[PDB]
Amino acid sequence: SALHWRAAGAATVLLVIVLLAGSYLAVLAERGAPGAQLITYPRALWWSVVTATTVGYGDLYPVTLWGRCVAVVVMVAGITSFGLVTAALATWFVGREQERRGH
Amino acid sequence: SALHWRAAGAATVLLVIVLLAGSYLAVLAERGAPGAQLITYPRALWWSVVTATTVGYGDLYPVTLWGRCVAVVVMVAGITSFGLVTAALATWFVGREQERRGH
Amino acid sequence: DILLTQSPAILSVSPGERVSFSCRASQSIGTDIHWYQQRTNGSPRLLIKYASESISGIPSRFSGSGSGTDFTLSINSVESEDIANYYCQQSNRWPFTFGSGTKLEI
Amino acid sequence: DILLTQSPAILSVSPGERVSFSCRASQSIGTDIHWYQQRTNGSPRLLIKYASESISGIPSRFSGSGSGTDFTLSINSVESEDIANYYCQQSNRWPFTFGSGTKLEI
Amino acid sequence: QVQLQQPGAELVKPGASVKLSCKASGYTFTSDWIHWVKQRPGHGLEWIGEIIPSYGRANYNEKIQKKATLTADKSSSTAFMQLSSLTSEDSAVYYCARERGDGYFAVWGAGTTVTVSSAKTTPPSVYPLAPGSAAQTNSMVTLGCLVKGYFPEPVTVTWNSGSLSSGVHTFPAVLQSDLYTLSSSVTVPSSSWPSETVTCNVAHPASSTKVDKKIVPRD
Repeated sequence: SALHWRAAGAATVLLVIVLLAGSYLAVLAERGAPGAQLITYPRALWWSVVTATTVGYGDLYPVTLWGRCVAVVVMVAGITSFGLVTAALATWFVGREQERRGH
Repeated sequence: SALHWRAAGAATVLLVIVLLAGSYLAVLAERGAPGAQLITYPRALWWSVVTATTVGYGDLYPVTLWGRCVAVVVMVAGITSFGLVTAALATWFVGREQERRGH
Repeated sequence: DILLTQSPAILSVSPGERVSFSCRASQSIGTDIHWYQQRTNGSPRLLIKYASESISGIPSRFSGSGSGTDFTLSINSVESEDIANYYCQQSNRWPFTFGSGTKLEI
Repeated sequence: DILLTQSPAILSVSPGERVSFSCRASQSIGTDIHWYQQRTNGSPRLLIKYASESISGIPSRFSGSGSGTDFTLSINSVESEDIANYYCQQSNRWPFTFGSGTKLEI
Repeated sequence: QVQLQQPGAELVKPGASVKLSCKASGYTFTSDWIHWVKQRPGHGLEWIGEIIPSYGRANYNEKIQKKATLTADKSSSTAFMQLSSLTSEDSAVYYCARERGDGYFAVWGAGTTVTVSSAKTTPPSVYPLAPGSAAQTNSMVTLGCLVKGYFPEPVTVTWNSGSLSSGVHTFPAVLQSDLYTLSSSVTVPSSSWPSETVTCNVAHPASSTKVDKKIVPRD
């Protein structure tokens, strides 16, 4: 395995851990805030993904400091990951156009 | 430090300044618009990040011209930044696949 | 804090007849309502979760229905064992809240 | 502009008894309600911020509760010093607005 | 296997405090929340608070006075609720209940009857009720036993340690001179007595006293 491919793999593993830990902690931050809805694990899990993907429907979102601090980590994980895959694909493609020119 | 890495660093610093200045100015633009909610610093700060990340829950958003003008700068900063990190990662990876082929 | 309203408080029905208990949320809670049975001197017992879903253990005689603000627990053909206090309970917004309750009476 | 409604305007309670003041928002303001005390000839004094959070300085006798449109300032065991005018105040939408106020009376 | 295990009763002097236990068996997870729910007599269910034993964070009903403080022992699988400076307002049954963090209370304890008074505990007195001699029997015969001069609430009355359920009324206690008093009634076929035995078992949790009494004919 080439590095770009390892780091994407690493980032996909690490993204999943962030999505799960994120779900757990979002519920743990958000319970105790009256009106908070991000307060059960299953939909937390859905929230974490709609967050890391930057889709962000807003059906759900945090309203407490630590919710928001957890949310900011999920986003960054999301964006970094979905930009290391791109960087990896860009390096795979560049490699293949180098061979198709003889280099 | 290699350039791609400097410019990402620069863009992370510059993104944070934009997130803070953005929070300050969004509140300063939005107070005086009846029904505006983007009118306290702390949640402004949350708004700025959910904006630069393109997450965009819509729990909050500006409704005045200068709010929107501030919002448009936060977005662009956000997207440019989260695409200079990618460009930097792509150049790190390309470099490492050049060494793993002997070049 | 979401307000659960159970009218009527008492429900007089005849043996083997269909009965329905109403639970109204002060604001849309989706399907995040749960119904409990409490007989005299007993602890509460989950009948229905997320408005409609059966709990295994519970007679097929029990169903729920509803979305948003209007919810309904039904018993097709009531019998004596059904005599108890029914409560609804929301999980949609912190903190969880309970209905004031309704007495089934044959 | 959000409308804050404080009913009742007067609240007659007995020494050492529990009292609750109601503040209803014309539309969900989350927890962005704040309560102030004003004694006779005094300036307002922040009791509670964001519906529930204590201000250091303020007796533990004072609590708030509520979310969305229904808010509640409570005094466990009132005493004479509690005699004053209570106002609620929202920060959720520009411009900030105030409750019409409620008089505590022992 | 009873999942949530709670004391029957705690007597508490007005002004004093009390720690309620809730030992949990069956599947535990990290995810699990233990909840407490207050029920005053002839009133309904009130949510007090919640704790996640794995990370130890708890939350409480803002909307009511904050008597309570919540704790768990990760090792002994127990949740505690600390109700402090009680008055008669605080006299209630306190249920604990397990929620998997998906919103419903799947299972509950039998709850703990907490009575805030200055009175001393008093185990009950148990006495048979076999018919009078000049009473003609039908196909059925009604026996009973009388549980009087006990405090505080509650008592549990069964018949043949639980094997007799069909034909059993237990009347709600009445209170008279800081003492409770109630009857329980059992109705077995006229034949199956007293050839088969009938014994009333009477537990009083707050005195840690159980007693039997056989209902034999009058001598």
